[PDB]
Amino acid sequence: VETFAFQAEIAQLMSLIINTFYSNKEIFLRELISNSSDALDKIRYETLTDPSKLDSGKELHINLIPNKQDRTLTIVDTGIGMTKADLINNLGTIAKSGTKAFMEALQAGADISMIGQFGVGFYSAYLVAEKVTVITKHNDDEQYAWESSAGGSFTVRTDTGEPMGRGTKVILHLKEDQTEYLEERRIKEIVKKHSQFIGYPITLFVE
Ligand SMILES: Nc1nc(N)nc(-c2cc3ccccc3cc2Br)n1
Repeated sequence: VETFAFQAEIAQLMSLIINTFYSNKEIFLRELISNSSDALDKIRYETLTDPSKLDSGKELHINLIPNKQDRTLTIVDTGIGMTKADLINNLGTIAKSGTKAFMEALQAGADISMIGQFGVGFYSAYLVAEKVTVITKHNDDEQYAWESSAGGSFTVRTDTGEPMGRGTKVILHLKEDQTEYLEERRIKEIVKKHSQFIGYPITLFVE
């Protein structure tokens, strides 16, 4: 289990989002779903010039899995996934930029709901989660587990759990006053509102 320090800016944006009273929190789901859509595009694009890239899964889709027992909402995709390098880098590199850019955009006006415009929407998850765990498997690399609680650092390890062939799995450990996002009707209501244009199937796994 490796531990890394978030690039300063990133850590800030995180604790900002994590400790800021916002009202349009529901937009976090749109941000995560967006990423998965993009992750799906990539994996697909690579297939157009190489079918083998799909020997790890020919199905391109997104899955929403609420779990009242663990108080966790999980967004799962079968996209490109991330290599340990990309996992560590992507959530410790690009952000130093986007993250700062977006924070500057906040003081300059813009509201939290625009975060996605700065290629760092992912972090909006901390609006409704106290801890976020990321599981990913890239065609080349192995299955890793990224995790952080906006403490300034994050940890990466090899995921022992359930194998997934290919794709990314974002596990949101919801905050106490945010369990409303484990309600089928609510999730469904949100997806219809901000993600009615995703080109990939989105399945909701009720309990
Ligand atoms: N679903 C998904 N697929 C891929 N490839 N990457 C992401 C992803 C991108 C990010 C880009 C910038 C900052 C954080 C990110 C966190 C994740 Br978890 N999410």
